[PDB]
Amino acid sequence: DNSYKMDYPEMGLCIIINNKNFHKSTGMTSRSGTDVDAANLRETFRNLKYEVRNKNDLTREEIVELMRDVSKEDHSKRSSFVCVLLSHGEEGIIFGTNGPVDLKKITNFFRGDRCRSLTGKPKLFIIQACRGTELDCGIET
Amino acid sequence: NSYKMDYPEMGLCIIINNKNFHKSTGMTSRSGTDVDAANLRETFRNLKYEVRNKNDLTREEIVELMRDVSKEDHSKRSSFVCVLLSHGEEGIIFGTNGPVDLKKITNFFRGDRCRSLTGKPKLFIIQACRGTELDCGIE
Amino acid sequence: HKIPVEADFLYAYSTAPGYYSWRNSKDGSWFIQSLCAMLKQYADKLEFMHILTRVNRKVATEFESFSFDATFHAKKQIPCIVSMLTKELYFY
Amino acid sequence: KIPVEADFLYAYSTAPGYYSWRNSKDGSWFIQSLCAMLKQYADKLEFMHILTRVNRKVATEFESFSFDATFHAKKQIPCIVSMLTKELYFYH
Amino acid sequence: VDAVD
Amino acid sequence: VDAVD
Repeated sequence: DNSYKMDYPEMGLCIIINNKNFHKSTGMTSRSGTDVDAANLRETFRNLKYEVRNKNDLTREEIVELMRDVSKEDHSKRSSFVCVLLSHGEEGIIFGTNGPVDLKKITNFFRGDRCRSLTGKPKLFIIQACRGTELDCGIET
Repeated sequence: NSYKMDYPEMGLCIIINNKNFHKSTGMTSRSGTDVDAANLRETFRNLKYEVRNKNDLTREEIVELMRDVSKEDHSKRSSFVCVLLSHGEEGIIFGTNGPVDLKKITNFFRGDRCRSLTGKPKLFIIQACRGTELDCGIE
Repeated sequence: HKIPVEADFLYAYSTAPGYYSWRNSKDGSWFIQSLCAMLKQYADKLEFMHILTRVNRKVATEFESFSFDATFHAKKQIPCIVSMLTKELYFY
Repeated sequence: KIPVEADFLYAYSTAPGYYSWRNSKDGSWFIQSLCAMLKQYADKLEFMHILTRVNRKVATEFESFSFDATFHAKKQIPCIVSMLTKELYFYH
Repeated sequence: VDAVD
Repeated sequence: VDAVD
């Protein structure tokens, strides 16, 4: 079998976490432009027949609870799972509105042994976030 | 759209095969790796790469080699391949006498530091641990 | 008949490890702009990895930062596809 | 200009944080699979799809055998990291 | 106009 | 014999 089975009754969920406004105590800037991203993604995955759920400005606690809950849903009749994270970040880390959370903590809920109704199904994480503070100066060619 | 792979040469395939480590490392001999290096040499030979096998290099010899390769003229080559077979940690490969940041190896070939490979595929194949977790699998 | 518990994940990162990722205040992030455009054009035709490779090329070639701060001006970005997938993925 | 990190591909034998497995007689699981898939498919498939077959072969056809229960019956998934901007074919 | 994440 | 790297 060389291609994932994509003809289940449902394509699956597309969870979009759009963090624009951060607690001033974090020092993080407002992410102007992310609402445009979030609406673009909703329309894009809608036309791919995903059940899209947009969540806005979640704390690190709400991110973990959302992911936990979604991973415990019954995905048996779904082909795949998509999660889009739009926020600030560092290497290995995505920011809730009030502080950091390890990406590995989020993706671990969907591990093959921990979300059995997604075992063998593609689990797609799309991450718009910084991964550090290096800048690519590019090369002219 | 696809890379131009009809340059006169497919390019180099560097194979660094580290089997025996200095006792200061506390790291066991990597039985089976000679089979790997010989398999890779034949595989890439059939793909028309110029293969160079090197064996049991220190961390300094790895850095040196990569620097020298990176300063060669790759103008007539379609691509570059480097295969690293050794012990490792996350972000790290081991020379015979100690660890080396993988970023220090790959940086020699950045588009601004190896101009004759700008725009061409640079493939690094890494057989080495990346930590000490074990995957218990799921039925 | 077991599979790795880490199998069948794909992480489509907007940028390389260690780097900033860029966002336009009016049009959105370079990466998401490009991803949505290529899914729209190619999801009925191309495998997902080839779609994401086209996203890489679009981000790498069509975007360059504009900033009043010279430190942040004229910068570039390459996304980073991380696949632990075991099969090809077609959205149709 | 293009990014200086563009046009790299890192084919890792195992996922971030994990051990990678080797057989003392047959070689490492990943290299065995990589050479076999390149032999079978280099004249047929794009490189990312070849590596996806390598992922499936490592994930499904290998499981560790160890006298130490701690290291017995373990699995592995390779990790493809692509900053490539184009498809890569080893054939004409 | 352009900002970092 | 299976071993880790």
